[PDB]
Amino acid sequence: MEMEKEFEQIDKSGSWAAIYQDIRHEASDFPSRVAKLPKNKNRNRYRDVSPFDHSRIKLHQEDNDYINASLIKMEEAQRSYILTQGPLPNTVGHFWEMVWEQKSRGVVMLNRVMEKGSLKCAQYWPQKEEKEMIFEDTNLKLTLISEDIKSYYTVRQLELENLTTQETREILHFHYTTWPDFGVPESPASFLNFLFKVRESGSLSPEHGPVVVHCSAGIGRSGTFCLADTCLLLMDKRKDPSSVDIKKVLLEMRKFRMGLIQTADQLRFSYLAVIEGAKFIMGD
Ligand SMILES: OC1CN(C(c2ccccc2)c2ccccc2)C1
Repeated sequence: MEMEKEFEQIDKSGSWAAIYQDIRHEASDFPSRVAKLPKNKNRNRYRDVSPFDHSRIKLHQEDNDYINASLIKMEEAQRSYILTQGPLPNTVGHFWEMVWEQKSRGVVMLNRVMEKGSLKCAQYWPQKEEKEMIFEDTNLKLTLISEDIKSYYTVRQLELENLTTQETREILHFHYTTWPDFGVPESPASFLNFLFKVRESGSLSPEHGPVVVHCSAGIGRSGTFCLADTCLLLMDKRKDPSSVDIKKVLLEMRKFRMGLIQTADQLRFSYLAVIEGAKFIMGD
């Protein structure tokens, strides 16, 4: 069923809450035993948001391999994403270790450091060229190379250096800065523009490791980003795009991380983003 028609039918009936609860009820439940070990309590931002054991990212160290991060592998779309929480003061070194070990090219950030008067994630990247950051626990150095500030997003060039081998890589930081403190954006235009900028960079492409995507918990805004990307890509892949079922794509992604899309308003916004994905694509 063509999604703009499914969309108008749900809107006219005001049944967003009922669709959303059906998804919550059918979503996968897998064990998260490593996340709940007492040694890992200070590595988790939220007690109710954990990575599944089967899909968790492992740090390449013998001490403690744990980070709150999941590999989302979309087989038909041929895309992979790592979804993670906003780093904590004690996990900033783990975060950059993961970026290094997984060979990621891009980091996508969908939150501000402070929202609603509280801290949503650590200041994990340098704000001035001449004041670099050293992570002594993981032996990495991070330098700001350049910054491009636009109305709805900022793009940064960073240099990550493995101090053990003296190898360096360029990491692109894509920071969406205008998601509102409450609710979802009124138009998906600036979000879609942002997604197209990440794609243009090469960050989502198979010649690199998976993109790292985060918000505060790494399930809501982060879920919307990967759901919209996978949906529009599948429209160019299939002989009939009308066959792309956003609810079925979301349940597939929820096999790899719990809780993706946190509200009925985010579900509606993700439908809207994929639907309004038409404009600045096929037709006009
Ligand atoms: O290269 C441009 C992307 N356009 C496709 C497209 C359509 C919807 C969403 C993503 C992409 C397309 C056009 C006409 C027939 C079937 C698909 C053509």
